[PDB]
Amino acid sequence: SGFRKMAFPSGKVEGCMVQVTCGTTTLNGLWLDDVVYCPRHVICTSEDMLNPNYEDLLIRKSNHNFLVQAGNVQLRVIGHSMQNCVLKLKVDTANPKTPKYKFVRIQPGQTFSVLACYNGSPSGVYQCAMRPNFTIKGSFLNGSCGSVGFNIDYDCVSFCYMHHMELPTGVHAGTDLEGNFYGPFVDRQTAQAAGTDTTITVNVLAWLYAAVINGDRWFLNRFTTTLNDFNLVAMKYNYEPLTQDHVDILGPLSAQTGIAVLDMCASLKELLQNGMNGRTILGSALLEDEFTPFDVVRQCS
Amino acid sequence: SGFRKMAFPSGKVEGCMVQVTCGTTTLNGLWLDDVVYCPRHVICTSEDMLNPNYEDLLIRKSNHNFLVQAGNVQLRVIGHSMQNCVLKLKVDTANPKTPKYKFVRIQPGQTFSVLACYNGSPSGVYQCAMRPNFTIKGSFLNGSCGSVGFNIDYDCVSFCYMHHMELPTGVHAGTDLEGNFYGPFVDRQTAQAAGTDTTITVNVLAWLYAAVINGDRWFLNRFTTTLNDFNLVAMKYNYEPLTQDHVDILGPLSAQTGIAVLDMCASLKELLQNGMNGRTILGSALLEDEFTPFDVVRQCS
Ligand SMILES: O=C1N[C@]2(C[C@H](C3CCC3)C2)C(=O)N1c1cncc2ccccc12
Ligand SMILES: O=C1N[C@]2(C[C@H](C3CCC3)C2)C(=O)N1c1cncc2ccccc12
Repeated sequence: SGFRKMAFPSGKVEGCMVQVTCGTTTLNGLWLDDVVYCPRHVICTSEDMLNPNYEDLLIRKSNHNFLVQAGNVQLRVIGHSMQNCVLKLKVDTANPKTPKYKFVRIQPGQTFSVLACYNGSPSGVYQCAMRPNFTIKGSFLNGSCGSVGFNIDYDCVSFCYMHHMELPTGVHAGTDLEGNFYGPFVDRQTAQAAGTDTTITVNVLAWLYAAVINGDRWFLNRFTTTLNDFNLVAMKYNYEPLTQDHVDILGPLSAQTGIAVLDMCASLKELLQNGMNGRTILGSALLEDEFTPFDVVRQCS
Repeated sequence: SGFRKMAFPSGKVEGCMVQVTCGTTTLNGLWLDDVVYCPRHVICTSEDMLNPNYEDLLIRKSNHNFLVQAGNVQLRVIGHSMQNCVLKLKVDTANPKTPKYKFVRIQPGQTFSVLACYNGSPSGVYQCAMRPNFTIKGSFLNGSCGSVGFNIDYDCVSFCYMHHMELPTGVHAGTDLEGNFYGPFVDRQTAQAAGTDTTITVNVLAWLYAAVINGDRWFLNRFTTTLNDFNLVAMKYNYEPLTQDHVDILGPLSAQTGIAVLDMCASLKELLQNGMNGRTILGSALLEDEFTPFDVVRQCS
C-alpha cells in the first residue's frame, strides 16, 4: 500500500551522461553508441544569447573545439552536425554502457523521469509531466542544461526530453532528442509566453482511482453525471476536456475498483465546486495531475 | 529554479539488488562483496508469521536451501548467519558491481532514497523521511520486502534502511543493515502501534527557506518570536520541539536569504494558527516536512 511520485531507476542513463565544453560553456550530453547529443546553445557566448545565428556560430567551430569528458576519459570528436536545436558530436568510441534505447516525442499529459546533472555528473532523479502548454515544472540550476527525461519499458530506455532553458517565469522548456522544442519556444534569451496551463483531467481521475485503491474514499458521492455536463464544469476550472479515449484508458481502474468512470467524474465535479474543505487525499490538500493511468497501474502492480 | 522531491541516482544500488528464495518465499537482497543481506522472515511459511521462532526455523535450514539469483547468474551459498532481523548469506562470488559503501543508522527526521524492487529487479525510486515515530510512508507491494534506502555522499553509498513490513495501518517499518528495527516493531504478524507521528519542524523551516529562495514570499510577516513562545505553539499542533541544534543547521539558509531563523519561525506560527487560507507554497496546499536543511542546500546548490 501507499502512493508516491516514483521515478524510473536511473542506472541505465547514468552510464550515458558526459560533460561537453565549447569555449567557456559547459553542459551535459548524452553518449549513445558513437554519437554525443547536447543543446546547440553550448556554442553561444553569453553575448550572443539575445539573437544567435547558430549556423554562423557553428561555422567558426571545428571538431577539436568540442571537449567531451566521460568521468576522466576524454573522447575524440571526428564529426559534428546540427539537428534542429541539438548538436550531434560523432566520437571515436562507442559507449560500452549504451543500453537498448529509442527516441520518442511524448504528448502533453504524459510523464517521464528526469536525471538532473551538472558537469556530466548525475545529482538527482524525479518524476514529472509534460504540462499541456508544453512546459515542465522541474528542478534545474545553471549547468543542468542537457539533463534528459526518459521512460523505461523492460530493458528499453525511451529518451523523450532534453533540457535547454528556464523561462523568465521559472518553468522549464526543452526538446525531444531530434532537437525539436516542445511548445512554441526557441533557444534565444527573449521573454517567451508559456500560455495558460490546464489540469490534466485524465491524470486527476487516475489519482482518485489510486486513492480509492489505497483506502481514501471520503470524496465518493451518491451522484453520477454526463461526459457533456462534466466537460462544462472542466472548462470553467481550466481542466482539459475529457474524451472517450480518456474513458477507455481508465477502464482497467474502473474494473479493479468497480467504480464507473462517470461516477468518479461526478466525485471530481463536487471536489472542483466545493474544494477539499480541509480534508486530504493520499496526503495532498490539492488535486494531483502528474500520474497517468499507466503510472497508477504500474505502482498498484 | 524550481523545487522537487528529488531522489539520489540509483545506478550504484541497482547493481547490488538480487532475488532470494527460501521454499515458496521470494524477496529482494543486497549483494555487497561476498555477503547477501535480506530480511530473515524469508525463512517463514505464511503459517509461522503469528509467532515464529527464527532460530528454530533457521536450524531446519542449510546453505543449499537458499536460492540467490542476480539477473540470470545463480550464486552459491557457502555460509549463513542471522544478525538481529537480517540473514547474512556468504556466497562464493564478490559482487564486481559493489560500490564504496557504509552501513548507517539514521535518526528520525533524516531523509533517504528508496529503490523499490520485486524479484531482485528495481522498479522505482522515490525520496522519503524516517518519521519521528520511526515509520516511513512509502510505496511497497507484496515482494517489495528487502528493498533498501540509501544516501550517496560523492562515490560512497550509505545504506540506512531495509524494508520488512507494512503495518495494519498501511505504513512501513524496517531495519538498519545490521537488522535492528527502527521503532518498537518486531517481524511478527501481530497488530503493532506506530504511535503519534509529529511534523519535523526543522524540515518545514528548511522548506520555507526553499520557498523564499524560489520567489514564494507571501507567508513572510512583520512579526518575530521566541524559541519558547514558538515551541508552545509547536506542541499544540504536534510539531517536534525546535532546539538550538536546529537553529544552528538553518544558519546557511538564514545567511543566503538574510532572514533570521526566529522571524521564519514567526511566519510558521501564523501559518499554523491561520492555515494557508487557500494559498500554496512551492505548489503545495500543506506544510512539507520531508526535506532536510541539507536536502534544500544540495538542490539549491
Ligand atoms: O544555464 C542556463 N543557460 C540558459 C540557456 C540560455 C538561453 C537559451 C539561449 C539563451 C540561458 C538557461 O536557461 N540556463 C538555465 C537552465 N536551467 C535552469 C537554470 C536556473 C538558473 C539559471 C539558469 C538556468
Ligand atoms: O510481503 C509482505 N510480507 C509481510 C512481512 C510479513 C510479516 C513480518 C513477519 C510477518 C508480512 C509484509 O508486510 N508484506 C508487505 C510488505 N510491504 C508491502 C506490502 C503490501 C501489501 C501486502 C504485503 C506487503
